[PDB]
Amino acid sequence: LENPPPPETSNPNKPKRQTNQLQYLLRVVLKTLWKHQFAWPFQQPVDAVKLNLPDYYKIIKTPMDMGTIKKRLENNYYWNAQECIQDFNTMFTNCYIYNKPGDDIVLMAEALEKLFLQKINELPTEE
Ligand SMILES: CCS(=O)(=O)Nc1cc(-c2cn(C)c3c(=O)[nH]ccc23)cc2c1ccn2C(C)(c1ccccn1)c1ccccn1
Repeated sequence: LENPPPPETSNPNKPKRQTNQLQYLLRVVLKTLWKHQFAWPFQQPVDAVKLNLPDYYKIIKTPMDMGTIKKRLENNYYWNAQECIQDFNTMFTNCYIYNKPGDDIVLMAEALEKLFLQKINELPTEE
């Protein structure tokens, strides 16, 4: 099985804006998670071909990863902060669907999710 193409990260047919919360999502939230020890498996799409995971995209139909999220932020793909937060939540939940509770990769995702929720509790004031 091939890998799927990565999620779209630019779309010139969508209106674009910078906002306090989107800037925070890139410069604080994504930045903090990216530098975490456990971030590395989540910095690019799951490369099922490389990892020999023939069953991954058989069940994960909304793949998401922080590299995609970073690119989306950098390309002003998101209008609302919730659209970005939803992508982080999808990334975590994919991990909790494919892998058994308590597995290494799940424990990595849970640590990142705890940190993510902490930083989301500090989102700046909306315009
Ligand atoms: C940067 C993304 S990548 O695809 O190129 N590299 C890796 C990704 C992933 C990966 C990411 N996600 C979200 C999952 C998941 O949900 N289940 C299983 C594997 C993975 C794991 C990668 C690796 C590399 C080694 N590995 C490991 C060593 C791995 C896992 C499975 C098969 C082969 N190698 C790995 C790393 C951490 C914890 C456990 N295993």
